[PDB]
Amino acid sequence: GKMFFVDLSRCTACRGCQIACKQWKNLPAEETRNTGSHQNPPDLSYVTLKTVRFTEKSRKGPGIDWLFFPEQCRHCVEPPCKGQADVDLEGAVVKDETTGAVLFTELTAKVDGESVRSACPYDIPRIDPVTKRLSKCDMCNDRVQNGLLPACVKTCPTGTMNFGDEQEMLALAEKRLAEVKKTYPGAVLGDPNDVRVVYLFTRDPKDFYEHAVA
Amino acid sequence: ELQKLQWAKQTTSICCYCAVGCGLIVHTAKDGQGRAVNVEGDPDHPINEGSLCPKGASIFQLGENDQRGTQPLYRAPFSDTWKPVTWDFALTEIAKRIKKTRDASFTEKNAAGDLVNRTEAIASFGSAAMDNEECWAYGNILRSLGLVYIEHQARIXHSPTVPALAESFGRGAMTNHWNDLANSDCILIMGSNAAENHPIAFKWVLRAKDKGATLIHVDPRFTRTSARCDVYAPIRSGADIPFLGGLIKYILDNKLYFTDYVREYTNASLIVGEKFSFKDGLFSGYDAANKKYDKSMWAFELDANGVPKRDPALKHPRCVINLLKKHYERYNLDKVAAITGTSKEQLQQVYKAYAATGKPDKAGTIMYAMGWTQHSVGVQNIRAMAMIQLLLGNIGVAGGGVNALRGESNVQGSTDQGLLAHIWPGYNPVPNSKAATLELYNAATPQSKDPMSVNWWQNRPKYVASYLKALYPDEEPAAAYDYLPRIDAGRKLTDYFWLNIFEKMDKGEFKGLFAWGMNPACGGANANKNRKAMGKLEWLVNVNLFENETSSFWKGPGMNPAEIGTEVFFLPCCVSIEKEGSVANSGRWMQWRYRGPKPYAETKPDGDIMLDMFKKVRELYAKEGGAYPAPIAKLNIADWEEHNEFSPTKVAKLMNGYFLKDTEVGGKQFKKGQQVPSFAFLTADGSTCSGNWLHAGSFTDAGNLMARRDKTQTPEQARIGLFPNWSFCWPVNRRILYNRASVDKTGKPWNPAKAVIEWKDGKWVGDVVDGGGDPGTKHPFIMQTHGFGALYGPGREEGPFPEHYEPLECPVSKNPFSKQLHNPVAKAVCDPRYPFIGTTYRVTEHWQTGLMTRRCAWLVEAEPQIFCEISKELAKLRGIGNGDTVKVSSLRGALEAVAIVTERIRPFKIEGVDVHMVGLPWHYGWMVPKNGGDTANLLTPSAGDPNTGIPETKAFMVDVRKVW
Ligand SMILES: Nc1nc2c(c(=O)[nH]1)N[C@H]1C(S)=C(S)[C@@H](COP(=O)(O)OP(=O)(O)OC[C@H]3O[C@@H](n4cnc5c(=O)[nH]c(N)nc54)[C@H](O)[C@@H]3O)O[C@H]1N2
Ligand SMILES: Nc1nc2c(c(=O)[nH]1)N[C@H]1C(S)=C(S)[C@@H](COP(=O)(O)OP(=O)(O)OC[C@H]3O[C@@H](n4cnc5c(=O)[nH]c(N)nc54)[C@H](O)[C@@H]3O)O[C@H]1N2
Ligand code: SF4
Ligand code: SF4
Ligand code: SF4
Ligand code: SF4
Ligand SMILES: [S]
Ligand SMILES: [W+6]
Repeated sequence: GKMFFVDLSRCTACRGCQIACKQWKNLPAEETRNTGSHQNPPDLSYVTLKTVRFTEKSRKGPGIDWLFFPEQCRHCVEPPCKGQADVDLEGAVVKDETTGAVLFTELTAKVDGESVRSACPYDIPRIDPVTKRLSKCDMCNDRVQNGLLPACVKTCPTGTMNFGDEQEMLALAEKRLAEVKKTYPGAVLGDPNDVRVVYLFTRDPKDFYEHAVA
Repeated sequence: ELQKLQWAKQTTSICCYCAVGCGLIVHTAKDGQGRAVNVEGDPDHPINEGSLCPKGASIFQLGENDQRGTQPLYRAPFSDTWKPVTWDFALTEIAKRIKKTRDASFTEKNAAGDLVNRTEAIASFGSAAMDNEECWAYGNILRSLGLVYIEHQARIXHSPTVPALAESFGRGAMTNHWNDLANSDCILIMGSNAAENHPIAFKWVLRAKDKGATLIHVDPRFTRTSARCDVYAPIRSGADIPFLGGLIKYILDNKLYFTDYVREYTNASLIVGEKFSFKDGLFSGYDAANKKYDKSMWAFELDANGVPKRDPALKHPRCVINLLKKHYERYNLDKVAAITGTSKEQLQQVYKAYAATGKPDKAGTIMYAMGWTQHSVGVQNIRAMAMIQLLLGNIGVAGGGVNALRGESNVQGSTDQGLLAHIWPGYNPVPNSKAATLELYNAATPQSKDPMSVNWWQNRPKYVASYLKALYPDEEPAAAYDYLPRIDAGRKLTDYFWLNIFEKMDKGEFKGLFAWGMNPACGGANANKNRKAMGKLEWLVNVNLFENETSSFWKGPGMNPAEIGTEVFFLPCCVSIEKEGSVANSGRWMQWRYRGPKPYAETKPDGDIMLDMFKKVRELYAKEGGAYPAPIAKLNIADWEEHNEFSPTKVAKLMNGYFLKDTEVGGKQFKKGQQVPSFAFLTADGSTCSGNWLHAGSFTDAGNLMARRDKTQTPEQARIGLFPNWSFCWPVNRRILYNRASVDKTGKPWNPAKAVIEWKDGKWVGDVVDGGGDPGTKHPFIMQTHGFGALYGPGREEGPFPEHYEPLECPVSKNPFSKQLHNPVAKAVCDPRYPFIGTTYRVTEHWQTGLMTRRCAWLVEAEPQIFCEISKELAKLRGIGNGDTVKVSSLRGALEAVAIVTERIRPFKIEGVDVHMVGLPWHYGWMVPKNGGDTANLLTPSAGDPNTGIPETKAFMVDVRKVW
């Protein structure tokens, strides 16, 4: 299968990834307002599969620790969302056998959407209020099967986003973690044996987002 | 197959936003016959490798946008509404307004009786957004009509760089390029927010860090750049010269300079005359009455042959290097820490890390952009950076340079094409009223008697003659010289610039304004003044992608259309991906891009709008006569057109230049009609034309070198990322300027692992050598009169060495370095009702005034409204909570914004008092979106200074109050 390695020690919060996800899928923009933050949209929604979360942490002396978290579906190896949806109807949540993408279909309208969101350890699924369909990151699975990178990985200027075969990405994650620890000694990988989106955090993952790790 | 892209034609383009110059791939429906269906990164492009920031990544939404202009709109005097009109009506009536105003206002001779052949009743603003061929054609159209008031964006953010770096190195350009950042051992980012404002540059900055570089950000604020640097050092607004002066002192005291480089390649050894002195904050030759220096008091001592004397031992007390040591001895760590507010610990850390690059096999680079270099000593701020780089041997080397980052996609090119009041294309000056002949114009170029000094500007007569032959091929250059307008020799040059154009408009002194690809109703400082002043125009032509605050100023906030007599023409232009042409990025890479979709609706490329408009004026002169028709009737526009349309290819070929007759030059025979292979083969005798000598080499008999997409590199080229077969850079594909300074007197690189050039088997290999000649036979700075990198720079108005003069007038009363508080060659009220330092800056997601990005729903989604960033300390003082609505006010205006309360802003300690900064984005305007807010330029002053002609947008006084 495939895997993302997301090195958060390289992220400039440019939000190229956030825009590129919507350009590739021609997703609509939400109505947003500034409530005292650069972060927007404030949350994932039926029409927002990725948003960059911004967190400021105080430190001794000048500046802050500014934590950026481009949130997406983790494409779990054994996805609880599928185990929940399968109670109501098989085919609502499926897994691509070659890539490992976890994919929501139109049949998500025929299952308990709220129950599927609740089953997700990362709080990822989002419900359309009108049609009751569920959406989330689909790994750009059509691009991947056609030999292209996902839209957010291709757009990333910094090398934060990385994508490829699971063996090469786990090896990259191990090598990079050892290098990043020279600058950020508390660096850790997020749930690296359980998911296909492996984040490198520079400190306690929960400082980046309440649901950063399981 | 991907269904979305099946049946679509793929073409390449270059991003229409910042000067990084990222590559795009555009997919166009019906095999090129429909609309764009996708826009994303070009995976093969060597700068971005497919990456795009949110601005490039949303170009699909900019282009395929149902809010775009569709056809010309006409607003009659005193009308409440637009009326849709034909191109024929709009361009016919505009040509009549141009001719009526020109005929009534044209001046053959000025008050003194000198030939000037000009009209002062029309002004033009714009634009770095146009393609290079369009910018070149536009300036020549305006000058053929007799205009002198020709300005654009470059006045603000580019103009201080050109004389600072030209004084130091001989050219004004960014010295290196984006890919080259990955070769640096220490990157100092100071007066730049590059992670937000040049985002793909961080690909290369972070690759430097991967190879062991230290990344340093020096900024009054903690930004998205600061988050990814090793060192963040806060600095008080306007304390840059003290910071940089302290680094000069640190380098000299600790002997960290590159001794052999300094001795051989800088003017360290030159003997300054006995008339040079500095005392009490003033150089010698100060005229207190006129607030100006007699710069002759700063001259070098000349030998019997007229060449500046040199002491290669560097022992003479009047050696440049010894005067430099004496000048900077005052910039001790205690005084620099006190004024910068940077801790002595952090200053030592930054100075140690950066000065370590004085080692021959280490390179440091400085990245700066607009920062706060607009004030009256911004030129001296940049001079100090250039001096540090020369002391450390960082000019001409891989991972070195002064990377003066350009702002917009083509601000390099628009400046290169002379869209500023003081320059023709190729940096040949606009003649003044005393330059009565072409021979007198040419007489002004300084000569050198040093046989090792190339002094390349001695070739200027070839470039001016070849330019006049491009415009007027059937005339002798000496005769065509009389067709182009002249500025008054007796007037301050700043009278012709940006700020004074707004001031003259407010005095009712302009009949007509072209706002060509700009939004001055939002981008001009003191927007309340400027919006009122536009009502004093008889006519306004706005060429733009969308209706905007400039096109529609007459129905803006507080405006009664029934009282505003201005006639307005709105002409909708096409987006970048709807046309062909070139843009020159910050590294001087001149990149060709192609049409994907046809122009939307009835929109037109700029080249067609301006050429159609000019042809109609010419037709009116042919039928009616009028003021001095020759410059209009005789202009060569046949070379600009193919198949009844503006031809980017033909204009690019003319800008390169071609032989007008069989010609022997440089011991080679050329045939009539051949393209000029390089500016080395231009002539002063009328045998050659060239629209821009810097373009000679870009489009030769070999073809369009700007359109090369060839990643072929030798090992030495690939080691440093020159990509010499990808596009073309001026001059003659020299990717790293000043590269003769990167080798010793035998042609061996100082840093063989990162060689730029090397002498091997009787030739220079790697980059194109910046100046021909065997190793050890020429001085390395070929555009300098004397050949040397200038530590001592006696052409600068404020003095030959940078010196701290306080740019923050209101909160500062003391200068620790001298008795001279403010710039002695340079009106702030400092009303106590406005106690805070307002500043304006950018965010990653919006572009300039936001005219473009406020129309893109994905960018509004991320940054929907004007905000005000304040410290926890100021929030506590004023009772402001995060996300509260605040009123920000100044002597000039007031606006509402959402408060962002953050530890990323801290108070400045100035003379024992906390002084608070208030940050605003200038990306908002009343037209769009709903509840977005208006321009931060409602708050900014419009004073400027008599030397720069630039307004204060980085430190202006405000109040902030909670709104309930
Ligand atoms: N996203 C985005 N990118 C852009 C643009 C845009 O609108 N949006 N505009 C483009 C254009 S036209 C330009 S000219 C460039 C400009 O690019 P920049 O110069 O990077 O732009 P700013 O954000 O205005 O200013 C940079 C930094 O200068 C700091 N600064 C302010 N005062 C001082 C001072 O006294 N000393 C020092 N050392 N720093 C100071 C500010 O805090 C700020 O972080 O950006 C270009 N790129
Ligand atoms: N307070 C404050 N004021 C500032 C600054 C600041 O930092 N603070 N920055 C200053 C600087 S550095 C700059 S660069 C200026 C920018 O000021 P402006 O140039 O007036 O700003 P915009 O109009 O937003 O710039 C984008 C423009 O490009 C046009 N455009 C895009 N493509 C094309 C095309 O093909 N043809 C034509 N004809 N137009 C096209 C759009 O219609 C739009 O008008 O603002 C300056 N003003
Ligand atoms: S992988 Fe595709 S769907 Fe998922 S966040 Fe990235 S661009 Fe969006
Ligand atoms: S992150 Fe949640 S939604 Fe995504 S695969 Fe895992 S359980 Fe399913
Ligand atoms: S594109 Fe890359 S650097 Fe930019 S916000 Fe997304 S992950 Fe971070
Ligand atoms: S705005 Fe600049 S960094 Fe962003 S995609 Fe365009 S050229 Fe590249
Ligand atoms: S610019
Ligand atoms: W600019």
